[PDB]
Amino acid sequence: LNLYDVLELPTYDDLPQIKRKYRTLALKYHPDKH
Amino acid sequence: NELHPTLPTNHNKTKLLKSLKNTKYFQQTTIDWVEAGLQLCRQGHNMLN
Amino acid sequence: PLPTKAEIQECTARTKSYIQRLVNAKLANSNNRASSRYVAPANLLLNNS
Amino acid sequence: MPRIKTRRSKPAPDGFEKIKPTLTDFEIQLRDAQKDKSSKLAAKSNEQLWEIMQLHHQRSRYIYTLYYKRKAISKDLYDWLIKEKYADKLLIAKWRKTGYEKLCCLRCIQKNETNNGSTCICRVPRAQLEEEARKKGTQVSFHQCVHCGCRGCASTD
Amino acid sequence: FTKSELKRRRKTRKGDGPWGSWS
Amino acid sequence: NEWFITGSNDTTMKVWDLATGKLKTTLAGHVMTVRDVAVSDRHPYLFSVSEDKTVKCWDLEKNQIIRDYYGHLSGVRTVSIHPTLDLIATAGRDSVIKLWDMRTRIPVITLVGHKGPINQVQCTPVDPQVVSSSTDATVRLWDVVAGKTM
Amino acid sequence: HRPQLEARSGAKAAAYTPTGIEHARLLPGHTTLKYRK
Amino acid sequence: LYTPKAEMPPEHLRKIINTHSDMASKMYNTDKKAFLGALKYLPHAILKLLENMPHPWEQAKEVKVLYH
Amino acid sequence: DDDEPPLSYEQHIENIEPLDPINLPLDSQDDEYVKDWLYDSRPLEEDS
Amino acid sequence: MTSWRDKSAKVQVKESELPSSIPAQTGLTFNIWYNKWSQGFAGNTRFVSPFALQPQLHSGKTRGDNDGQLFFCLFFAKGMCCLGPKCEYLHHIPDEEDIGKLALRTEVLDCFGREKFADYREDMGGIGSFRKKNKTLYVGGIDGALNSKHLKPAQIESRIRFVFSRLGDIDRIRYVESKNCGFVKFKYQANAEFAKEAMSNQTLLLPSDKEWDDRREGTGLLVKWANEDPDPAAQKRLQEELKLESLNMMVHLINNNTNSA
RNA sequence: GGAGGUCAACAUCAAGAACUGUGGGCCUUUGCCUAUAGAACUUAUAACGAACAUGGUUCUUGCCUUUUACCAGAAC
Ligand SMILES: [Mg+2]
Ligand SMILES: [Zn+2]
Ligand SMILES: [Zn+2]
Ligand SMILES: [Zn+2]
Ligand SMILES: [Zn+2]
Repeated sequence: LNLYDVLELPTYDDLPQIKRKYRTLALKYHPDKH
Repeated sequence: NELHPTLPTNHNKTKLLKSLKNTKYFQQTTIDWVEAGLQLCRQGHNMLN
Repeated sequence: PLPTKAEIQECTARTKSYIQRLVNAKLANSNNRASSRYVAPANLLLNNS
Repeated sequence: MPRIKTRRSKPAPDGFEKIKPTLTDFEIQLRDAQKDKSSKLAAKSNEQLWEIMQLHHQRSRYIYTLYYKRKAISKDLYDWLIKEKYADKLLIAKWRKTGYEKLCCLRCIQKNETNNGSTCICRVPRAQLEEEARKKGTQVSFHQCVHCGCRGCASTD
Repeated sequence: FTKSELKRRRKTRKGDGPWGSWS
Repeated sequence: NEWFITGSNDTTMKVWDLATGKLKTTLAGHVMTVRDVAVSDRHPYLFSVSEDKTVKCWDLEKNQIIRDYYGHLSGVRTVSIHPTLDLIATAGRDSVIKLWDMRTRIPVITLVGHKGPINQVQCTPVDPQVVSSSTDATVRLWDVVAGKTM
Repeated sequence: HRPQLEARSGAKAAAYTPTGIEHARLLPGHTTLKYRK
Repeated sequence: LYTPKAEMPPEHLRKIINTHSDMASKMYNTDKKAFLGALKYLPHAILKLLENMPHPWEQAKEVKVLYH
Repeated sequence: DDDEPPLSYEQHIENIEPLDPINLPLDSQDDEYVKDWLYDSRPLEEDS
Repeated sequence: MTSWRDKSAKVQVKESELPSSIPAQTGLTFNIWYNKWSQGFAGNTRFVSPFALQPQLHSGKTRGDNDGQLFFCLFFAKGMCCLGPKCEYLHHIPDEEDIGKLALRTEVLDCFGREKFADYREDMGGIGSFRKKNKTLYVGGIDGALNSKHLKPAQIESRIRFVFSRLGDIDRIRYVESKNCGFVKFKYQANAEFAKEAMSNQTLLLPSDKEWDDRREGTGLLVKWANEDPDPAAQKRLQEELKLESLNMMVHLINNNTNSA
């Protein structure tokens, strides 16, 4: 399973984009909520 | 008839009558055979008329 | 982007189920006791009173 | 085995003759029931049928009283009757059961045929229908089981 | 209801059992 | 990638080898010209379709017609095989797109829409599952479950 | 009063009520698919 | 549930058909529809009847019919 | 004949007695085992 | 009460007496499915009823009463009912109470328990519409009186009044001299239906007058549903009635609407 | 509780000469190897039926004005 597959996300992202990806996922799959 | 077999149909287990008798509308009895022949002739004749 | 993966495993699911509902809805309609082998109160009326 | 006197049929047992007249009065009436007395109205038709069912009931009740009440006949005469279709084996067997002593028919206890639930109102004691009637004060609308013509099979009434 | 009440009560029906008409 | 299937205007279909270009076999069976041919991924099936109003399946194993789908009013110019559903999509001068159930040969869904003949049809796994193009100079993106233009 | 000038839209036939006659060629046949590997 | 079928007097059947012989009333409007339907099942009834022929040594067979 | 309606079983036929069938004389001595039940409708119904 | 309520209904006609089916020889051969005749067309088939009712004489209690059925026996309305007190439906002329019971279901279907159709009928035939409450019967084919010509229209008028008058509460009646038609109007839709089915195909004058014993050869009188009234007067009268009644139900609307809040 | 029933429902009946459960080891559930228990019915001149009908499509024919109805072989 890819890291992209694990997050169920699509495949040169910036360090900023990396942060934003986590933030987006956090909103969706927040462990404290789900 | 020996050369070309058929090898019937499992799930055929459902038959016309077993399905038919189930309903309100069919009732069972005995009767003399000749009488069933005559009834069936009258049945048929009414049907085609 | 092409449409991921676990997105198509959804559309395929719901569409597949829907088409099955149509087909099975048809095969139980038509005149064959044969064709049916290839196949709730549900009403809260008004205020449900 | 058949009603007919076909050569295979074994001759009557001993006690038969005494009861032959009583049975013949039933037979001669069934002749008159199926003669096709014509009627326009539905009610009258299924009334005609009710005649037949009730006659059948009465005959089998006669024999049942002979063997299982008075014991006025032998076992062999009885079995010979059943094999000759003067009686209804299954129906009698219901009569021997606890709750069914007065029963109409075997249709009236059919659970499957009737739409919801089962067992014609033909089987429900008047004692009760008078009570649910009493709640409405509409009296009671029931008269005849459509299959039979029964009014209260239930063995209390 | 009571057994005596029923036994007495039924003979009211016109014709024995069970085709006998209540009323 | 071992071969072609090529329609023709002579009614045949000739299966050519891609490597050397030699001719493997010929599949006859249509009485008029064959407008479209489509081969399946998941299945060993070949769906051909023609101007004779008929969509014929072909079993690649035995090379014989298996099924006929029925119900177009007139010549059927396009077949496309839905990727994941075991469906066919056919279309032609009917001016409607017929979604065929591959197994039972039942024209399950019909897509009313274009005001003229339908030239070319495609299938996609997610939404719009059918794209269509017609001589009314439009291209519609269909939603099949609801059965109307997305 | 001759030729086609148009074709019949299947749309029309889509709105009619079904008859339910049973044809000979829709009787069940080749009732099982085949999947490739 | 499932109580088996209820066997009935033959006189009953004889009365049913014996009645429907003449039908002109309006009360028959379903039964008429009912006849044409059964036209589809007849040849089956012809089979089941004709395979039960009584054979020479028997005088009269007696069978179980299922009637509408 | 075509004009004669089929005669009703509940009247003409049912009263009139069956008039013996084929059978065979058999033999008393040789067939002693099978003489009895051979021509029954269903040959053996009640036997354990 | 003293008349109808106590005295149980009496069989009008013995079942053996009822007319046979298979009406007579309108054509060459009989047809089994539809009940009519085959080839050729005989002179048009219509005939006076051998039967009629007698409101106080026949009508009486029946089983529906105890069973609380809503709907009236039409074979009673034709006085042809052979089931007598055994009948499933009510035998008596509709009153205001019973219409009170029907009031919910009188919208879709007539008093006899038959669904109404939408459009009436080409000739204004048997049963009405559920669009329009129509209380007005057209009486026509007045030659149901056969060929006797009468001293005045007060003969026709008077006789009709005494006919329908029994069948229910009449709001008005007008015979027309020029074109032979009566127009009769009732309080209630129900009585209109009942009277229509009651008096269709009937005869006239006295239990015995003149040609009376030949009455059965007559054609019998059409009772059909009546069109609107073209004259301005009654048109005003309708418009007003509709107005005041609309006004009357606005009271209900504001009472239960006021309860809605 | 025993015998039955021209009673019903639900399972199963054409295949690596072929079934299922369980114990243990390896890979990482599947799958392979090893150990153990039980296998009704149907099969070798092969099959549930010691019997034997029809229909559809596709080819080849045969009658032969054309369609139904057909002639007699094959494959599915
Ligand atoms: Mg031609
Ligand atoms: Zn009963
Ligand atoms: Zn009952
Ligand atoms: Zn009863
Ligand atoms: Zn009545």
